Amino acid sequence: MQIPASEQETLVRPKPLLLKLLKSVGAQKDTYTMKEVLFYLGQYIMTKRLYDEKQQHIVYCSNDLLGDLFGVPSFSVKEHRKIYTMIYRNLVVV
Ligand SMILES: CC(C)(C)NC(=O)[C@@H](c1c(C(=O)O)[nH]c2cc(Cl)ccc12)N(C=O)Cc1ccc(OCc2ccc(Cl)cc2)cc1
Repeated sequence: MQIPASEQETLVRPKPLLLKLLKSVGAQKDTYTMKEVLFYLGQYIMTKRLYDEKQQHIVYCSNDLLGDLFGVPSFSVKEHRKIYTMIYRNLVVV
């Protein structure tokens, strides 16, 4: 896998906007493992149908809160380094 699995176990504290986003799809806590944050971001992208229907590795967010948080108009789910950095922009480590 692109990023070692041990990275998903890191305990993190989402900043206010990201925390609001996570809770809007049913997250229940103030702190998460990175694996949990990824899961809930996945539910958000699904629920708002932001992925390209035919090219499902592309997520569009130029006009969505997700784009505000990530700082991009769209991204590929295949490029994990960028996902890591985009998420960490919105976190502090516990
Ligand atoms: C677009 C769709 C169909 C709604 N979901 C997925 O594609 C996807 C997924 C999930 C998921 O929990 O399945 N969560 C995602 C979050 C983002 Cl930001 C983008 C994709 C996912 N699940 C993929 O296999 C895709 C995925 C892609 C990258 C990924 O992790 C990168 C990463 C690894 C480790 C760290 Cl520490 C940080 C980031 C996790 C899941």
